Amino acid sequence: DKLYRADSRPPDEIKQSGGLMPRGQSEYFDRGTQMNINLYDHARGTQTGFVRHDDGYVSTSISLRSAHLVGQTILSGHSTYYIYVIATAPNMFNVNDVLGAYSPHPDDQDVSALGGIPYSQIYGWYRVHFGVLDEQLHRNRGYRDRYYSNLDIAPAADGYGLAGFPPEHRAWREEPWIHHAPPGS
Amino acid sequence: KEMRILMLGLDAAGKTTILYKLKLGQSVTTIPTVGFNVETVTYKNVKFNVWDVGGQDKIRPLWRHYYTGTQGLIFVVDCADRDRIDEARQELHRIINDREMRDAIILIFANKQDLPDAMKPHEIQEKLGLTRIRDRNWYVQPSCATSGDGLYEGLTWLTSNY
Ligand SMILES: NC(=O)c1ccc[n+]([C@@H]2O[C@H](COP(=O)([O-])OP(=O)(O)OC[C@H]3O[C@@H](n4cnc5c(N)ncnc54)[C@H](O)[C@@H]3O)[C@@H](O)[C@H]2O)c1
Ligand SMILES: Nc1nc2c(ncn2[C@@H]2O[C@H](COP(=O)(O)OP(=O)(O)OP(=O)(O)O)[C@@H](O)[C@H]2O)c(=O)[nH]1
Ligand SMILES: [Mg+2]
Ligand code: NA
Repeated sequence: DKLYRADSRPPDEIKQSGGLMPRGQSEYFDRGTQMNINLYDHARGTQTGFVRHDDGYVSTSISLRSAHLVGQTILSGHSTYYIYVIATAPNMFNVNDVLGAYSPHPDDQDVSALGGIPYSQIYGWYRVHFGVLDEQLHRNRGYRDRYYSNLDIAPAADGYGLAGFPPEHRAWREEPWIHHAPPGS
Repeated sequence: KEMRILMLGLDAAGKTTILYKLKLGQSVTTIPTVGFNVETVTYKNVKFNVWDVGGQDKIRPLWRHYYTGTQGLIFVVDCADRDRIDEARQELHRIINDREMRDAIILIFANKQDLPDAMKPHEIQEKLGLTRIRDRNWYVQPSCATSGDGLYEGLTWLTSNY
């Protein structure tokens, strides 16, 4: 099956970046900062509500309709943007399944890729112009189906250890996160 | 002929360096891998599909979700890192005892042989308990990923031995 990510960067820029990379990756090469791979921080974002510069995850949607709704919210100011169609692989996590009822913004319905999404994993893309999907999918000639056809997103059980709730958060005293609790939580 | 390769090991072992030394011929500056990298490399008429999966402790539970279809395991060890060789042993044996990995041959890169304190292959073989592995072929290949020494010999072993 496929995932969908709205993004304002064109396909040529994505290709030259090696794919859809997390913000934290640029931060690391730019100033040594270690990427934040706490799924809760990614979902919560910054105090002010924005995406963290050290984020180690890249967000995707589970439907084309959801990705388009995101594009018409987040990317409303771009007269052109793209929806990237993406195969499933085990660095992907369903945020609401991993954070459970503690997911801070469950309406996001986010499936997030830890460490980003290589170009070979991108099946193709839809161009969106003034908010309209008028064009057929453009296929990525760099896509490699055999890499991904046999792989799935990670199951939530193997995501629990990455939930990364803050140390005093009550989730760490409950199933399932208690089995990954840091000391004292 | 094609070979699906899973490259595993602890963080800082040299996996991503190996992948890019093989694919680009060059030594790259890396970032710790938290998801995966994947490239396809052609050598002595074999297409090697090599998966470089992140080795930090928190993301080791994800390793098994890559096991499917794997024909060779490349396990990379930092031979200067005596403090973690035993943890490396425990992670290796956890991999090879998964049912989906039963028929994968195992190449050990005994990496960072350039470093002064470096454990040599005899020592690595013994500290990894490899002679308890009796159901498939394995081999310890000394390497320095940064200089590329040992890598194509490892790849040769994989072809010869599958
Ligand atoms: N983008 C989606 O399709 C998507 C899918 C599901 C949920 N969400 C939700 O939407 C909100 C925002 O997510 P988002 O993923 O758009 O934010 P984001 O920061 O990743 O993307 C916003 C824009 O920033 C730029 N950008 C992103 N990563 C970059 C990088 N590594 N280098 C340079 N520029 C980069 C691009 O122009 C991109 O469109 C979050 O709440 C998330 O849960 C988004
Ligand atoms: N001295 C020496 N350093 C090496 C050698 N191979 C890799 N390194 C270095 O060791 C560090 C870690 O290398 P990586 O390739 O990122 O290791 P990694 O196994 O991919 O780590 P994870 O992505 O966390 O799983 C880097 O500084 C490399 O330059 C080697 O043969 N000799
Ligand atoms: Mg790496
Ligand atoms: Na898949």
